[PDB]
Amino acid sequence: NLMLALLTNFTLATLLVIIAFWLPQLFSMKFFLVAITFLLFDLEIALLLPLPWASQTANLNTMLTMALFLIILLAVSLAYEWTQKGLE
Amino acid sequence: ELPSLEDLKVQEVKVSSSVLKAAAHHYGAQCDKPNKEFMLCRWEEKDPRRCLEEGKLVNQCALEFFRQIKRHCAEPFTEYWTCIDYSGLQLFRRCRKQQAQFDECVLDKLGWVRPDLGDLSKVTKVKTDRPLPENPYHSRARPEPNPEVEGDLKPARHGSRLFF
Amino acid sequence: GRQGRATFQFLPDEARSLPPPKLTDPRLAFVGFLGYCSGLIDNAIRRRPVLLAGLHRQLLYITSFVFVGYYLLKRQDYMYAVRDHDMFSYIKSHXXXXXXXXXXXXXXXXXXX
Amino acid sequence: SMVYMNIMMAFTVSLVGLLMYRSHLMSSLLCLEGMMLSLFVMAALTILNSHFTLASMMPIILLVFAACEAALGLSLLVMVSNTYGTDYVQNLNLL
Amino acid sequence: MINILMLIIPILLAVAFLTLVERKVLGYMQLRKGPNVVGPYGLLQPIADAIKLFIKEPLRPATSSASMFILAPIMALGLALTMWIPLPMPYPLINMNLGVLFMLAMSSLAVYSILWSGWASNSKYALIGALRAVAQTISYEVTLAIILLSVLLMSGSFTLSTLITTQEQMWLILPAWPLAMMWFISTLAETNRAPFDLGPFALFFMAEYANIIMMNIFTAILFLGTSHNPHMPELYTINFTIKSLLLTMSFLWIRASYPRFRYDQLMHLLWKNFLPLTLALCMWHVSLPILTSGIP
Amino acid sequence: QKRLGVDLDRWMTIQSAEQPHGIPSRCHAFEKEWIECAHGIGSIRAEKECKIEFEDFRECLLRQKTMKRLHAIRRQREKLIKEGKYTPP
Amino acid sequence: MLYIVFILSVIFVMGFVGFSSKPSPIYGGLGLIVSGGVGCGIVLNFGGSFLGLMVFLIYLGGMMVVFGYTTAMATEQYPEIWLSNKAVLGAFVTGLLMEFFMVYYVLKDKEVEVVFEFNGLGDWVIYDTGDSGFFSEEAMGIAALYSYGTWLVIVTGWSLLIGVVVIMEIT
Amino acid sequence: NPIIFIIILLTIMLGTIIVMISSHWLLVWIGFEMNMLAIIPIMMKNHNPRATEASTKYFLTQSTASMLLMMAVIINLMFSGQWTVMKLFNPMASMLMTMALAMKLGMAPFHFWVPEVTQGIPLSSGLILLTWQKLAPMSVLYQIFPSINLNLILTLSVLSILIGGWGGLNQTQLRKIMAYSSIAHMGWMTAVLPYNPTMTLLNLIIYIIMTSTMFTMFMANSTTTTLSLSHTWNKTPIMTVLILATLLSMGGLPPLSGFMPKWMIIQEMTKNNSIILPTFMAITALLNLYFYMRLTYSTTLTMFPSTNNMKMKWQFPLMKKMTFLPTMVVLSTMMLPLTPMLSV
Amino acid sequence: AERVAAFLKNVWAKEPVLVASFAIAGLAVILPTLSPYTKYSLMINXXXXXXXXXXXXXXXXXXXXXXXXXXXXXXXXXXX
Amino acid sequence: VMKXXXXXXXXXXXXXXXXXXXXXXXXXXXXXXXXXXXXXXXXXXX
Repeated sequence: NLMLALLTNFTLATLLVIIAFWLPQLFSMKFFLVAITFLLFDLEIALLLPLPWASQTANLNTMLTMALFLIILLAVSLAYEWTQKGLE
Repeated sequence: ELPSLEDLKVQEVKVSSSVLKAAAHHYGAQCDKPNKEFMLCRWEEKDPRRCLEEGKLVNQCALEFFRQIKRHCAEPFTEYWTCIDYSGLQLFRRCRKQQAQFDECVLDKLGWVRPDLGDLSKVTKVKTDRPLPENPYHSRARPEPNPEVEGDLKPARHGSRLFF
Repeated sequence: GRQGRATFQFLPDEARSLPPPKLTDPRLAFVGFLGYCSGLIDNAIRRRPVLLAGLHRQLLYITSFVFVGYYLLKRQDYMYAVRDHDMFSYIKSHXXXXXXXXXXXXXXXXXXX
Repeated sequence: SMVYMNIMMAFTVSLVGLLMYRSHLMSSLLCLEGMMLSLFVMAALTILNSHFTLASMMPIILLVFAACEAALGLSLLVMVSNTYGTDYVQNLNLL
Repeated sequence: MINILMLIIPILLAVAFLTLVERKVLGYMQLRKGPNVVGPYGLLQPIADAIKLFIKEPLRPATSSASMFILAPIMALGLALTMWIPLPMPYPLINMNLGVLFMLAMSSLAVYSILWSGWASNSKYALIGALRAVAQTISYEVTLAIILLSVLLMSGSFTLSTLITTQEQMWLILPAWPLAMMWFISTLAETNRAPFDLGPFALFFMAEYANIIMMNIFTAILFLGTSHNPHMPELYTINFTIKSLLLTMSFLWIRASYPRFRYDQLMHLLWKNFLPLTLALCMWHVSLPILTSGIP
Repeated sequence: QKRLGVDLDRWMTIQSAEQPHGIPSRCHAFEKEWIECAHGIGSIRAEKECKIEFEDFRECLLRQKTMKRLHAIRRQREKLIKEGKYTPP
Repeated sequence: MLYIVFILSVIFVMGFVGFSSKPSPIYGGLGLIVSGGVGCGIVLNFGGSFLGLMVFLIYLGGMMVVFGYTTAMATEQYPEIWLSNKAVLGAFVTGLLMEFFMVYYVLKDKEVEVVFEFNGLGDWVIYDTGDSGFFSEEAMGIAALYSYGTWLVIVTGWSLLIGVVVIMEIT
Repeated sequence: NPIIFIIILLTIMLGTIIVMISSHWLLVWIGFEMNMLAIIPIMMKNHNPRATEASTKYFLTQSTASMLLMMAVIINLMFSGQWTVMKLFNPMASMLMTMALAMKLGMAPFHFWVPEVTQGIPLSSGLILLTWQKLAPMSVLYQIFPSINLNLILTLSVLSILIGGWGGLNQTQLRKIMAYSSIAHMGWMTAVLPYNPTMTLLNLIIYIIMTSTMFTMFMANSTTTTLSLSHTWNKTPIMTVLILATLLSMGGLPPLSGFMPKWMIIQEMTKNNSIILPTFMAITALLNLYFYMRLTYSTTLTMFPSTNNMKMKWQFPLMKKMTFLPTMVVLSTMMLPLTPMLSV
Repeated sequence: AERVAAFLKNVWAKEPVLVASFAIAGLAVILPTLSPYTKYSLMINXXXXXXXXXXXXXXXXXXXXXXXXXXXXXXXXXXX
Repeated sequence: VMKXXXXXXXXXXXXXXXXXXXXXXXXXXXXXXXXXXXXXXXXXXX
């Protein structure tokens, strides 16, 4: 079971918190553009996810023209980013 | 619905282990005709209700193949079978040395036949059994569509609107 | 009414190009007047002297409305013919739907004053 | 039938959660993420049960366009916090 | 099921004994000596730090915002230990349908651990300082996703068990030669102190040191392996422990030798220097199994 | 469609179409009836000629008719509690 | 114990109860961690490991992470306790009574609803599939493909070009 | 802005092409959201507090519109399971389809955003991109003309002309009058859809051209009735004659070609034994005319807006379709009454 | 040369990582079309049967035989 | 079913010619431990 593996890790992690607490007795809009670029690149990576997974069966002449095309526009987006990006 | 009877399933089945059958793909070469008859029955008629007598021949021929291995060369076959289960999920790697011990024993018999290419869609011309067109699912022919208007259109009224 | 045995891409069907096109029609002349009218008020919005006597880019304004209007009328002559053709073919095929009544001298009430 | 009685109910609950307000404009965009999340599960169950194989790519595309709105609308929220002090529904000028 | 308990308690000991090796290797790199007064060779200090920090050392609350401050260690320690599950140590604990997808996701979910701790303090100077540290972790996970997707594109599916079979005679260091340099820098993402630095203090870095071992073993599978040998699991494990710890010394090497990059210039390392290089390699790794037949 | 796609292919929309490798649809056989029934405009505006083939196709995706049937068996199985009940397996 | 999907579906709605209620964007942010992570398990139970882990990589590994930034940019520092807030607890208590009261009627299998569809057993017909396929099957063994759907790759690329350019022009 | 403004503008043009040339349900879903990402930068433009408020009010209404539309797409998998845009096959999904498209258009219940969005638009170039945007939800409605219930379309069309006819009476803002004529005309759009789907496409042709002629003549900067007042004497007097041809045409007047929709919408409806609805259409249309009645007095009269400052230099705007389109907008009722066949 | 010799050595001096971004990605596009080796990869990709084989009923047909080893069908033997 | 109205014949489908998987959703209602093990390809995975 996967749930048996997960819960045992989390319950012992919370158990250490019980030991940690009970046992002792006595602004800037420029950083937002980073999060914007990250989220927009994630989806291009998400579209480029099935590369070592779909190439096994599908035609190569049809895929290669489209597979590189996603990485091209992933670099073209960065080419627009180069012209005045920021001081950070 | 009307299913098959209680005494329709063939006796003596699934005696071999899951990987014991996977150990020998010589079953694809010898005893292949009854397997192909059941295969051709399924693509023609999708229901399991009609193609079960062909499957009885499959189960009968399968036992005939394995009993030959039970009689002759039982020692190198079981050694290859203990090798195939000892490995994780590779199923063919780290067992090629004991694969050399196999086939060599079988070469004395006529049972030894290994393809180094595959199947690549084999045709069964000898098959008759039942005719293919017999309406597999269709009940109604579907009502005839709107008749196609043949002939060139001519202007008669020239606009049926309020004016001109 | 709606489209049945007709497809898009290239506005006239070309397969049903049998009917004769509009040649020197009064409908073409009125759009030609509108092409001239569009070449009159362009000198009114953009300040140019005399709508009748000004710059001669009006020849483009006359030709464009005639060119587009000709194919638009060609679409009109096509679609009205097809709508009529499908109407006539529906009566010829079914026959039972369209009923004919002939010869009647029925009595009707007469109004006074 | 069984599962669809909960995930459709979760969609209608989030539909109320969008249009109901307590002055916070951040919570509405957070519920737009939940709306796409509820649409993701409802689409997943329809495609995975009835083995489509081809339609499995469609919620992945839906996931991309989920994040397209929930970033470009989120960027406009920052512009409200640039012009005004703190983001509020009550703080408006349009008539 | 005793195996899960055999992958928490001896794993936490490896995190505990890391503090000695971090003090001893860096020590000998600085001509000073490691711990010696504590035990025979200072081996009794990891347990001594555990008694000191947990039992008598209290917590003076800055604000204690009800749900948070106690929730952030659960996202720290819990998610760091779940990463150990799908690891292809001879026969893994419940082998995943897709290995690396679980590896990349739980590492990207580990970003919350530093996020919720930023919310834990009321002071504005803490959270602005926290978001700056999130910005480093958020950016290098793009490169972490790209390099992984180009390594797997050479050979194997998402399963971690197939990554052993491809390295039967040849390591993946040599075909992915610029990526071997690239992945080593991108692993320094989860506040590794070598590129840049920002409940109680004790258990918070117990998860952070665990992630360092996690990336050290992850490098030792994706780039190392030598063989598998299903007959003897012992010969693989002895060889793996040497390969993994040699990379563990290298993380104690970069931290010892090299200063901070300046936060801005660390963000200039990505997008301007790293991302044009990795995407060009990603373009190159698409063409390779098509140019020459090799799509497993 | 408001504007048709002539001399170009961008469909792959309907179920039981061209498979990714050879993988079948769960309701492949039922649409082999449905598409063949309603390929003309006869049962498109009226939708009465293909009512028999639509009810079985609606049964394939929802399985509501089997759901009511299996519930009736399960309720009668619960009715056999402290009565004449027998379990073969 | 016997149910797998139905127990997780209740926790899924329970997360959305905190969205109908407005317990400040920080506690509402915790909803996407709870309902999102459980939302993976609902997808994972029917099959398709790839599609279930997509929420882990994007919603739980990007979307709410970026939403964590904007909570610090606007309406920050302290979240107000939902117990002290008026009508917020009222929306929470009415939200749970639309779900928990319904579950009692789902007991004994069949239940009456606003829609025509009934609840059913949801134990034997919970999977709704027999054997189907064999190798590289389960519908999502070959899930996403660049082949056949070549048009959809271009248009997704267009919108992701728009996103980078447009947000730069806004800020 | 250089090429990037044209590229963004071209993706709205491309976005509606995906909506027009389509067969898949998720394909049109993309087409709507391709516009959502692309209208917002033109909504902003001049870095305004009004532009930020309008775009946020525009997004939060139209993002919820798309997600309501996606629900109708998913119910189309719950029942039938066919992903071809032809019918909804549901009495439930048809409700969540029409109401979601009503949100994107200016239909009755979801109209509140329309006047306040139009006010926040910086320039006349951005004002076109709402009247042209309404082509996208109308194109889908033409595809799914059957299986959609009369009780929740015709009620939304009747109420929209009622609220549109009373929604511009207490308004003086030139943008606000155009925003409520939008709500008024959308009632005339969806009323045809059951009684033959044809003429709805022609109603677009008349509307889109007639609205584009307004804002291209509003290139001489005017936001209120009092700002468009100082135009008769201080500015050119021939410009007031050509706007008069567009003001009166928007209302139901037979010498002008803005009566050409009101020609066929009543005609097609009266064919199908309905007389009580077209009576209610034409009477409420006079309230739509009444806005332009008081707006014609800004151009026909003196009204005393002299202003001491006088312009000597001649005005040079864009005026791209400001000459070709008003000639067709003024007179086409005598030119092409047979154009019903040519368009649809 | 006006820019071939001029605007190449300047790129090596000023940010030489940008040289790698265009050259390696450039070779990723041009080389797949030039090389006469891509034909072999397509052959085995179609030859690998993921789905079960189907038998066709033959009535006077050529290039088809029994499942046993015989000179019939495709059966790729490209470099063993 | 002996006292009710159901005949347990003809099946739910009105076609009665195609006959699909049928016992994919059924697979016998009796003995829940066998039913849980049968539908556990994704869960546990052993």
